[PDB]
Amino acid sequence: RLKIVTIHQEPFVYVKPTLSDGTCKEEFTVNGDPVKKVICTGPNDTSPGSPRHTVPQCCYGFCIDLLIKLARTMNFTYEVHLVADGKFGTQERVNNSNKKEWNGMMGELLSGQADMIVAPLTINNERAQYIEFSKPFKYQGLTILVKKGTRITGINDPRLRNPSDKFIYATVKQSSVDIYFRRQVELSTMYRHMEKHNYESAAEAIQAVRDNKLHAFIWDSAVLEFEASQKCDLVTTGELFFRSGFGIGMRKDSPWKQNVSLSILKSHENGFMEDLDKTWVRYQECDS
Ligand SMILES: N[C@H](CNC(=O)C1=[SH]CC(Cc2ccccc2)=C1)C(=O)O
Repeated sequence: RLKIVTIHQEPFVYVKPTLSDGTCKEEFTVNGDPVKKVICTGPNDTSPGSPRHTVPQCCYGFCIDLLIKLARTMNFTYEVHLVADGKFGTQERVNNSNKKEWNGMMGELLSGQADMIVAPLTINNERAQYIEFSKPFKYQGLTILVKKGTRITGINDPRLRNPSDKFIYATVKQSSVDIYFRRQVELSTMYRHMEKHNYESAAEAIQAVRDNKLHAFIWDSAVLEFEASQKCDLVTTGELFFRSGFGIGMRKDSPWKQNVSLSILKSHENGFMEDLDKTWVRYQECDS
Protein backbone atom coordinates (compact mmCIF):
# COMPACT_ATOMS: atom_id res chain seq x y z
CA ARG A 1 0.00 0.00 0.00
CA LEU A 2 1.43 3.40 -1.01
CA LYS A 3 1.73 6.06 1.66
CA ILE A 4 0.34 9.23 0.08
CA VAL A 5 1.12 12.51 1.76
CA THR A 6 -0.93 15.64 1.09
CA ILE A 7 -1.73 19.03 2.59
CA HIS A 8 -4.85 21.11 3.25
CA GLN A 9 -5.15 23.46 0.25
CA GLU A 10 -8.57 24.33 -1.15
CA PRO A 11 -9.72 23.66 -3.87
CA PHE A 12 -7.17 20.86 -4.39
CA VAL A 13 -7.50 19.27 -0.96
CA TYR A 14 -10.34 19.95 1.43
CA VAL A 15 -9.96 18.60 4.96
CA LYS A 16 -12.94 18.21 7.25
CA PRO A 17 -13.72 16.29 10.46
CA THR A 18 -15.47 12.92 10.40
CA LEU A 19 -18.98 12.75 11.71
CA SER A 20 -19.46 11.39 15.22
CA ASP A 21 -19.60 7.85 13.78
CA GLY A 22 -16.25 8.19 11.96
CA THR A 23 -17.93 8.53 8.52
CA CYS A 24 -17.65 11.37 6.01
CA LYS A 25 -20.70 13.55 5.34
CA GLU A 26 -22.51 12.68 2.11
CA GLU A 27 -22.10 15.62 -0.24
CA PHE A 28 -22.89 16.28 -3.91
CA THR A 29 -21.44 18.58 -6.54
CA VAL A 30 -23.62 21.27 -8.16
CA ASN A 31 -24.12 18.72 -10.98
CA GLY A 32 -25.51 16.19 -8.50
CA ASP A 33 -22.61 13.74 -8.52
CA PRO A 34 -21.35 12.34 -5.20
CA VAL A 35 -18.26 14.06 -3.85
CA LYS A 36 -15.61 11.36 -3.64
CA LYS A 37 -14.06 11.36 -0.15
CA VAL A 38 -11.12 9.46 1.30
CA ILE A 39 -10.06 9.07 4.88
CA CYS A 40 -6.89 11.01 5.65
CA THR A 41 -5.13 10.92 9.01
CA GLY A 42 -3.56 14.09 10.25
CA PRO A 43 -3.41 16.70 13.03
CA ASN A 44 -6.86 18.05 13.91
CA ASP A 45 -5.78 21.24 15.70
CA THR A 46 -2.94 23.57 14.66
CA SER A 47 -3.49 26.20 17.37
CA PRO A 48 -0.40 27.27 19.41
CA GLY A 49 -0.90 25.82 22.92
CA SER A 50 -3.41 23.19 21.78
CA PRO A 51 -2.16 19.56 21.84
CA ARG A 52 -1.52 17.69 18.60
CA HIS A 53 -3.70 14.61 18.05
CA THR A 54 -3.46 12.68 14.76
CA VAL A 55 -7.00 11.63 13.89
CA PRO A 56 -8.94 10.28 10.89
CA GLN A 57 -10.35 13.16 8.79
CA CYS A 58 -12.17 13.49 5.48
CA CYS A 59 -10.25 14.55 2.33
CA TYR A 60 -11.63 15.54 -1.07
CA GLY A 61 -10.96 17.95 -3.94
CA PHE A 62 -9.16 18.21 -7.29
CA CYS A 63 -6.10 16.33 -6.01
CA ILE A 64 -8.15 13.56 -4.34
CA ASP A 65 -10.11 12.93 -7.55
CA LEU A 66 -6.74 12.83 -9.34
CA LEU A 67 -5.41 10.32 -6.79
CA ILE A 68 -8.48 8.10 -7.11
CA LYS A 69 -8.06 8.02 -10.89
CA LEU A 70 -4.30 7.35 -10.62
CA ALA A 71 -4.81 4.43 -8.19
CA ARG A 72 -7.41 2.82 -10.51
CA THR A 73 -5.31 3.37 -13.70
CA MET A 74 -2.06 2.07 -12.19
CA ASN A 75 -3.70 -0.57 -9.97
CA PHE A 76 -2.34 0.44 -6.58
CA THR A 77 -3.82 0.61 -3.10
CA TYR A 78 -3.03 3.59 -0.88
CA GLU A 79 -3.55 5.33 2.44
CA VAL A 80 -3.52 9.11 2.77
CA HIS A 81 -2.16 11.28 5.53
CA LEU A 82 -1.64 15.01 5.98
CA VAL A 83 1.92 16.28 6.32
CA ALA A 84 2.68 16.35 10.04
CA ASP A 85 4.35 19.78 10.07
CA GLY A 86 1.75 21.38 7.76
CA LYS A 87 4.36 22.49 5.20
CA PHE A 88 5.14 22.04 1.49
CA GLY A 89 8.89 21.78 2.07
CA THR A 90 12.13 23.76 2.03
CA GLN A 91 15.66 22.92 3.18
CA GLU A 92 16.71 23.70 6.73
CA ARG A 93 19.81 23.09 8.87
CA VAL A 94 19.79 19.94 10.98
CA ASN A 95 20.51 20.80 14.64
CA ASN A 96 21.92 24.18 13.58
CA SER A 97 24.71 22.33 11.74
CA ASN A 98 25.96 22.72 8.19
CA LYS A 99 24.00 19.59 7.20
CA LYS A 100 20.60 20.18 5.58
CA GLU A 101 17.31 18.34 5.49
CA TRP A 102 13.93 18.98 3.93
CA ASN A 103 10.84 19.76 6.01
CA GLY A 104 7.21 19.42 4.85
CA MET A 105 6.03 16.90 2.28
CA MET A 106 9.48 16.90 0.70
CA GLY A 107 10.95 15.70 4.01
CA GLU A 108 8.35 12.94 4.49
CA LEU A 109 8.85 11.66 0.95
CA LEU A 110 12.66 11.51 1.42
CA SER A 111 12.43 9.82 4.83
CA GLY A 112 9.94 7.17 3.64
CA GLN A 113 7.04 8.55 5.75
CA ALA A 114 5.47 8.98 2.32
CA ASP A 115 5.88 7.17 -0.97
CA MET A 116 4.15 9.79 -3.12
CA ILE A 117 3.22 13.46 -2.70
CA VAL A 118 -0.21 14.17 -4.23
CA ALA A 119 -0.79 17.86 -3.68
CA PRO A 120 -0.51 21.30 -5.35
CA LEU A 121 3.24 20.87 -5.22
CA THR A 122 5.33 23.25 -7.28
CA ILE A 123 7.85 21.71 -9.66
CA ASN A 124 11.20 23.50 -9.43
CA ASN A 125 14.89 22.74 -9.86
CA GLU A 126 15.82 23.03 -6.15
CA ARG A 127 13.42 20.18 -5.26
CA ALA A 128 14.22 18.25 -8.47
CA GLN A 129 17.77 17.83 -7.15
CA TYR A 130 16.32 15.56 -4.44
CA ILE A 131 13.08 14.06 -5.83
CA GLU A 132 11.37 13.21 -9.10
CA PHE A 133 8.31 14.99 -10.45
CA SER A 134 5.67 13.84 -12.84
CA LYS A 135 4.99 16.09 -15.75
CA PRO A 136 2.74 18.92 -14.56
CA PHE A 137 -0.86 18.03 -13.82
CA LYS A 138 -1.67 21.77 -13.82
CA TYR A 139 0.04 24.84 -15.26
CA GLN A 140 -0.01 27.91 -13.04
CA GLY A 141 2.07 30.65 -11.49
CA LEU A 142 2.27 33.11 -8.63
CA THR A 143 -0.13 36.00 -8.28
CA ILE A 144 -1.17 38.43 -5.57
CA LEU A 145 -4.35 38.42 -3.48
CA VAL A 146 -5.69 41.73 -2.16
CA LYS A 147 -8.94 43.21 -0.86
CA LYS A 148 -11.24 44.53 -3.58
CA GLY A 149 -10.27 48.15 -4.27
CA THR A 150 -6.55 47.78 -3.50
CA ARG A 151 -4.40 49.66 -6.00
CA ILE A 152 -1.58 47.22 -6.90
CA THR A 153 -0.34 46.42 -10.44
CA GLY A 154 1.64 43.25 -9.89
CA ILE A 155 4.95 42.10 -8.51
CA ASN A 156 6.86 45.15 -9.84
CA ASP A 157 4.52 47.65 -8.16
CA PRO A 158 6.68 50.18 -6.16
CA ARG A 159 4.61 49.55 -3.02
CA LEU A 160 6.19 46.05 -3.04
CA ARG A 161 9.63 46.86 -4.52
CA ASN A 162 10.16 49.94 -2.25
CA PRO A 163 8.20 48.90 0.89
CA SER A 164 7.18 51.11 3.80
CA ASP A 165 5.54 49.69 6.96
CA LYS A 166 2.33 51.23 5.52
CA PHE A 167 1.88 48.16 3.24
CA ILE A 168 2.56 44.61 4.59
CA TYR A 169 2.83 41.68 2.17
CA ALA A 170 3.70 38.05 2.84
CA THR A 171 3.73 34.46 1.65
CA VAL A 172 3.57 31.03 3.32
CA LYS A 173 6.51 29.77 5.44
CA GLN A 174 8.56 26.82 4.09
CA SER A 175 7.05 26.88 0.62
CA SER A 176 9.18 27.41 -2.47
CA VAL A 177 8.18 31.09 -2.55
CA ASP A 178 10.96 32.49 -0.28
CA ILE A 179 14.04 30.91 -1.90
CA TYR A 180 13.01 31.91 -5.45
CA PHE A 181 12.52 35.46 -4.13
CA ARG A 182 15.97 35.23 -2.48
CA ARG A 183 17.65 33.95 -5.69
CA GLN A 184 16.30 36.91 -7.71
CA VAL A 185 18.27 40.20 -7.61
CA GLU A 186 15.18 42.29 -8.43
CA LEU A 187 13.25 40.66 -5.53
CA SER A 188 15.89 40.21 -2.77
CA THR A 189 14.50 43.21 -0.84
CA MET A 190 10.97 41.69 -0.85
CA TYR A 191 12.31 38.43 0.66
CA ARG A 192 13.86 40.56 3.42
CA HIS A 193 10.49 42.22 4.12
CA MET A 194 8.45 39.01 3.93
CA GLU A 195 10.44 36.49 6.03
CA LYS A 196 9.47 38.87 8.91
CA HIS A 197 5.69 38.47 8.26
CA ASN A 198 5.14 35.02 6.60
CA TYR A 199 2.16 32.84 7.55
CA GLU A 200 2.02 29.23 8.70
CA SER A 201 -0.67 28.37 6.15
CA ALA A 202 -2.31 29.83 3.07
CA ALA A 203 -5.67 29.74 4.87
CA GLU A 204 -4.40 32.02 7.62
CA ALA A 205 -2.87 34.49 5.11
CA ILE A 206 -6.09 34.64 3.09
CA GLN A 207 -8.12 35.29 6.24
CA ALA A 208 -5.64 38.04 7.21
CA VAL A 209 -6.25 39.74 3.87
CA ARG A 210 -10.03 39.64 4.43
CA ASP A 211 -9.54 41.02 7.96
CA ASN A 212 -7.26 43.91 6.75
CA LYS A 213 -4.28 42.57 8.72
CA LEU A 214 -2.31 41.71 5.56
CA HIS A 215 -2.44 44.01 2.54
CA ALA A 216 -1.14 41.55 -0.06
CA PHE A 217 -0.63 37.80 -0.12
CA ILE A 218 1.78 36.30 -2.68
CA TRP A 219 0.80 32.75 -3.55
CA ASP A 220 -0.17 30.15 -6.15
CA SER A 221 -2.55 31.48 -8.80
CA ALA A 222 -4.38 28.15 -9.00
CA VAL A 223 -5.31 28.71 -5.36
CA LEU A 224 -5.70 32.52 -5.19
CA GLU A 225 -7.84 32.73 -8.35
CA PHE A 226 -10.21 30.16 -6.82
CA GLU A 227 -10.22 31.95 -3.45
CA ALA A 228 -10.85 35.39 -5.02
CA SER A 229 -13.58 33.87 -7.25
CA GLN A 230 -15.28 32.30 -4.20
CA LYS A 231 -15.02 35.43 -2.03
CA CYS A 232 -16.58 38.64 -3.38
CA ASP A 233 -14.37 40.85 -1.14
CA LEU A 234 -11.06 39.46 -2.42
CA VAL A 235 -9.40 39.88 -5.81
CA THR A 236 -6.15 38.94 -7.55
CA THR A 237 -4.02 41.56 -9.25
CA GLY A 238 -1.20 41.76 -11.75
CA GLU A 239 0.26 39.38 -14.30
CA LEU A 240 1.08 35.79 -13.34
CA PHE A 241 4.81 35.45 -12.68
CA PHE A 242 7.16 32.58 -11.94
CA ARG A 243 4.99 30.38 -14.15
CA SER A 244 5.47 26.76 -13.19
CA GLY A 245 3.52 23.52 -12.81
CA PHE A 246 2.11 21.33 -10.08
CA GLY A 247 3.50 17.77 -10.14
CA ILE A 248 3.22 14.49 -8.33
CA GLY A 249 6.33 13.94 -6.21
CA MET A 250 8.24 10.62 -5.94
CA ARG A 251 11.67 9.56 -4.67
CA LYS A 252 14.57 9.73 -7.16
CA ASP A 253 14.68 6.76 -9.53
CA SER A 254 11.17 5.69 -8.49
CA PRO A 255 9.69 2.93 -10.70
CA TRP A 256 6.33 4.79 -10.60
CA LYS A 257 7.46 8.02 -12.35
CA GLN A 258 6.97 6.98 -15.98
CA ASN A 259 3.51 5.54 -15.43
CA VAL A 260 2.38 8.48 -13.29
CA SER A 261 3.44 10.84 -16.10
CA LEU A 262 1.62 8.71 -18.65
CA SER A 263 -1.57 8.89 -16.57
CA ILE A 264 -1.27 12.66 -16.33
CA LEU A 265 -0.64 12.86 -20.09
CA LYS A 266 -3.84 10.88 -20.79
CA SER A 267 -5.75 13.22 -18.48
CA HIS A 268 -4.54 16.34 -20.36
CA GLU A 269 -5.36 14.59 -23.67
CA ASN A 270 -8.92 13.40 -22.95
CA GLY A 271 -10.58 16.34 -21.12
CA PHE A 272 -10.28 14.80 -17.62
CA MET A 273 -8.33 17.75 -16.18
CA GLU A 274 -10.87 20.13 -17.70
CA ASP A 275 -13.68 18.11 -16.12
CA LEU A 276 -11.86 18.45 -12.77
CA ASP A 277 -11.62 22.21 -13.38
CA LYS A 278 -15.37 22.34 -13.98
CA THR A 279 -15.95 20.42 -10.72
CA TRP A 280 -13.47 22.16 -8.39
CA VAL A 281 -12.21 25.44 -9.90
CA ARG A 282 -14.88 27.25 -11.95
CA TYR A 283 -18.55 26.41 -11.41
CA GLN A 284 -20.41 29.22 -9.56
CA GLU A 285 -20.35 32.86 -8.49
CA CYS A 286 -18.82 34.11 -5.24
CA ASP A 287 -20.65 33.24 -2.01
CA SER A 288 -18.10 32.90 0.85
N1 LIG B 1 2.75 25.27 -4.46
C1 LIG B 1 3.47 25.69 -3.22
C2 LIG B 1 3.80 27.18 -3.25
N2 LIG B 1 4.27 27.64 -4.54
C3 LIG B 1 5.56 27.92 -4.73
O1 LIG B 1 6.40 27.71 -3.86
C4 LIG B 1 6.07 28.52 -5.99
S1 LIG B 1 5.02 28.80 -7.35
C5 LIG B 1 6.28 29.48 -8.33
C6 LIG B 1 7.47 29.48 -7.59
C7 LIG B 1 8.81 29.99 -8.08
C8 LIG B 1 9.34 29.23 -9.27
C9 LIG B 1 10.16 29.90 -10.18
C10 LIG B 1 10.66 29.23 -11.29
C11 LIG B 1 10.35 27.89 -11.50
C12 LIG B 1 9.54 27.23 -10.59
C13 LIG B 1 9.04 27.90 -9.48
C14 LIG B 1 7.35 28.95 -6.30
C15 LIG B 1 4.69 24.86 -2.97
O2 LIG B 1 4.87 23.82 -3.65
O3 LIG B 1 5.49 25.23 -2.08
